[PDB]
Amino acid sequence: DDGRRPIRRALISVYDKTGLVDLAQGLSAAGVEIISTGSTAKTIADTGIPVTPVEQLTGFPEVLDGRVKTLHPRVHAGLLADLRKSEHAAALEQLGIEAFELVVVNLYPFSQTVESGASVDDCVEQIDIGGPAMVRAAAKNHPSAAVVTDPLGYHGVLAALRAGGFTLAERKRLASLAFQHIAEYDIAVASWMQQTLAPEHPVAAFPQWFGRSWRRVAMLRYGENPHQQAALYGDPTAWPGLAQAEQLHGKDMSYNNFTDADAAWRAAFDHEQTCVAIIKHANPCGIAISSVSVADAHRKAHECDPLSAYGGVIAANTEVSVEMAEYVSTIFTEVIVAPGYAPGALDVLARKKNIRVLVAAEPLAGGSELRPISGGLLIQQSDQLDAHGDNPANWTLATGSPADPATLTDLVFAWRACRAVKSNAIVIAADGATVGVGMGQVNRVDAARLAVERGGERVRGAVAASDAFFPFPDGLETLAAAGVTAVVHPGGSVRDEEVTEAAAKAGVTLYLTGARHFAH
Amino acid sequence: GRRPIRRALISVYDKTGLVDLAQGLSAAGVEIISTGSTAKTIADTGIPVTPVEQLTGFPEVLDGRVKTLHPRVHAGLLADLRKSEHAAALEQLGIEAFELVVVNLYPFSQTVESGASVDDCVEQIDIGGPAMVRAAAKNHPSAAVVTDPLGYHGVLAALRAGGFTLAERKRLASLAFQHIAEYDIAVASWMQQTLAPEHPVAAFPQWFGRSWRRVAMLRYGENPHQQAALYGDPTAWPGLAQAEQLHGKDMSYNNFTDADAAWRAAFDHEQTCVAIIKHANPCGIAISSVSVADAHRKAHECDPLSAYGGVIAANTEVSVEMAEYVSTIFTEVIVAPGYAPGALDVLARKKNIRVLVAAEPLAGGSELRPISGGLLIQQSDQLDAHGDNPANWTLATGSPADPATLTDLVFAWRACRAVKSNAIVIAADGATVGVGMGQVNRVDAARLAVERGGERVRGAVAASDAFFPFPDGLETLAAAGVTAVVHPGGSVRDEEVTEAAAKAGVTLYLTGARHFAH
Ligand SMILES: O=CNc1c(C(=O)O)ncn1[C@@H]1O[C@H](COP(=O)(O)O)[C@@H](O)[C@H]1O
Ligand SMILES: [K+]
Ligand SMILES: [K+]
Repeated sequence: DDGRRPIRRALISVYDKTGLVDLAQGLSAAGVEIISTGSTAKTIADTGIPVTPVEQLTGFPEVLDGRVKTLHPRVHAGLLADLRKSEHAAALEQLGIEAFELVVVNLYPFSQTVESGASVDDCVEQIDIGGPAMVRAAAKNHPSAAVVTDPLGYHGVLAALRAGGFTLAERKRLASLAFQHIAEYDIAVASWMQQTLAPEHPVAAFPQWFGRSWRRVAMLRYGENPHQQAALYGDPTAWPGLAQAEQLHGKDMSYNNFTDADAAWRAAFDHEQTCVAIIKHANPCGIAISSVSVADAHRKAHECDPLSAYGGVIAANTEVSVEMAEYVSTIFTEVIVAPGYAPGALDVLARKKNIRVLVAAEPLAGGSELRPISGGLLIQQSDQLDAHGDNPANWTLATGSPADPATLTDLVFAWRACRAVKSNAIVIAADGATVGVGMGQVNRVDAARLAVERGGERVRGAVAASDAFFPFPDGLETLAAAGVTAVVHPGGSVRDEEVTEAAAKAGVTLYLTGARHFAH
Repeated sequence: GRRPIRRALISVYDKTGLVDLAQGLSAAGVEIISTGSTAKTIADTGIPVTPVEQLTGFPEVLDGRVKTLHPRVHAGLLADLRKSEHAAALEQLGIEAFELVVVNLYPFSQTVESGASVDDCVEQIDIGGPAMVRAAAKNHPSAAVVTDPLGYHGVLAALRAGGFTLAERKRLASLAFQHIAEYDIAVASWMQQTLAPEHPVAAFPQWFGRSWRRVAMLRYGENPHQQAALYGDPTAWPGLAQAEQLHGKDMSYNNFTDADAAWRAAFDHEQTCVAIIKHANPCGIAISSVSVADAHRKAHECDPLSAYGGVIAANTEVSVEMAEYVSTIFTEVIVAPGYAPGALDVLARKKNIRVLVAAEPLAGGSELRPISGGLLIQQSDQLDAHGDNPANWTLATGSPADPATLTDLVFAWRACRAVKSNAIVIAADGATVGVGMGQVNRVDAARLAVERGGERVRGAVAASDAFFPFPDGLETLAAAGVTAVVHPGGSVRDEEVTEAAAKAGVTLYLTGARHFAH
């Protein structure tokens, strides 16, 4: 047996009356008795459909401006009696109470009331008490009761009605969806109460309690490596990002595709000029800006390390042109992400069957960054390159002639690009493009040597940025000996003088920012 | 906005401090309305109790499922006494208000953790309890709701002061909704996983929810211009977020990520292991069949310059001998499952070193990786793939590895997980000697490992966390004198890489398992 229980009596109390009339018409036609609260009963009764008011059942009126209407045992006994138990079924009979097979409830629009910029009191008034009590009761008692919390499931109710009720398995599923809905509502209420109702004094950057939930977008083929299973989740209350990106072409997105596309997208939007960033398994192949075109930024970004760009992930901070798309079609690329594509650009990209072509919403300023650790979570403000020392007008010229406008643009480019590179990081750049990148080293002099080696013949006359201060002169000397003309670093070492003297001996322009951009 | 307490509604799972709370309330002339074991615990002391059935006048049915879901309870909780109409509605109905509500639930995460059956878990779902807490929290301008015995001292103080202030009632309301949120996340999670899983069952559920409690505000995040905080998951198995600090200054944000990385790297080996990290990067990792002090010396010797200001993790108790050597090296953090008698005193000679005690990690587990607008969740790389067992390795070329070479290969293979990709680990005698880390190009990682390894590379073994895309990466190792190399294989150019190892007389193993990490 499927555990089907024919629907005879339904309890309906909905804030949102979308699809209610069609649902009620279907239920009344099947001979289902509808029990409803005030305005739900009005909406149904105005159609000519008979309604049993909740007060008729309880003998107690709706009081305190709709605060205590259904918090009565003559409602909850019909919801909570476990009809698998002879004792519970007899108790309903002793009380003259009948069971509810269907419970249709949707909550006060608390999160919408909050988003509309409503007052503290109107938000508090939109906290539903009876609604969640009815949903939780019916969900707990799923072996007997079917609970529907979304008008999206109303046609499924009418189908179950035609089939002689919901199955036990269908009632288990409804109960799980219902408690998901309740946890989401509670998360919104508890978060708002902490932030607005009772904030700390003095106000702290991060609250004492933090809660979030996500909905699965897709199961992935695997995680970072084939032996690990993985899934993608979307935060429905968040501003759209990579998790909500629209896929226009290509095969399924892998786990590594999402982390690379996320890293590439953030690196491209770290620059105000037209920017293309190329990432391969979390590491930058090349990054470039352009005052000509997006195609020019892509060519220059690709030219940094063309070998590593094959199989890479491309992000553009502006619309991808047909010209860029033509060149991208000749290079093995796993993913391309952009805020848009020019007419005809997608067709050129769609020539290669596998490339994942994504459209993502431009990121927002600020925002928190979640970093799990064993047993907990670290939360910090996203490094948005907006520190006092990130503004070049606040930089200190420690030695050398001031940077000309083209040198300063390259220095600022290399400085901002250094954030995306894992520490210890050295970015050598020229004409708005990275030419040599020293990445992820425990030792800064190893990062400097890597940037010089990978930069090759393009290092002489270029500029360099260091994401943290040079602890010793050797890292800077490595750059100066290779022909780097201008270097920007945070400074802040007791040995800064020794590093500045080494730049002075080489005739290198040296800027001290007073801001650092460690990234792991 | 102080409101004198006259009537209290009490129903609690955790009976800690209940008798003292009730004695204080009865002495002030507060009427106590209670039910169940809470009512008996209070009544057995001689304190008078108004049972909920006397208030409601409704018979006990359905094993108590609806006893508090009554307007004689909820009208008293929900009447907005700021409204003259609600105060008069209460008088025309004959129902008195509640100024205090003391309710705490059986943590459902503990109901599921206690190993209760599906039927018992379903039976444990509290309806009335959360309804009472929610009602009083919503009606905080009139009602004070206490959901933790830790706030009972504050209740008695408020009682002496003529009630709680409006501001404290707002704070209690916020704390009450957090305790409801946490309860409902645990029921909803247990329902995705156990009550109503997908058919066929998926490795990760359709909905995922979690909450955390702030442990501390940090001085800053990764860099000074970023504000940050540390959170602990109270329903999780203890980790770095719950580590006990025995000595030193405040833990920084970077101290926690480094200590977390070090702890995981040390527990990636079954033998006594010490891992040293700096900037999420490994300075040195070593195993030992002698002592923890021997593993630390060998780990330190990999890159002693970078170990200065580093973070140390040991997968076993730190001895006095290890502590003596650690006291001569500038160290930011030391994390261990314990410290031998006298070891802490030796470490405490240096005022700043943060000395931590952490619980040993558990097998399996999910790894959370946020992305813009969402979250990636995957199984933690626990080095338990088919290809991680050396009996499942394929000898592509060369003579089989002797027992000492195979131990070094397995050590280098497992150590490669902790190194950010593209990673090359050169090792000898259970210790890393040269590490090529975080490169976009594998040949750059091979060159780095060889350069940093120096004179210790000739005769050593090497592991590659992903396949060699070209022979050059392997040739870099072979030309430096590496005798045996282990990598996943899986490239169309594997034969060319194997031919390059053959030409060099290098033993080459193909695992069929990869360990990318970022
Ligand atoms: O907090 C109060 N919420 C309660 C209560 C109670 O406190 O007893 N009963 C029903 N609700 C909710 O009232 C809304 C439906 O009511 P109407 O029929 O009046 O539209 C729906 O949103 C129901 O959820
Ligand atoms: K960086
Ligand atoms: K790795």
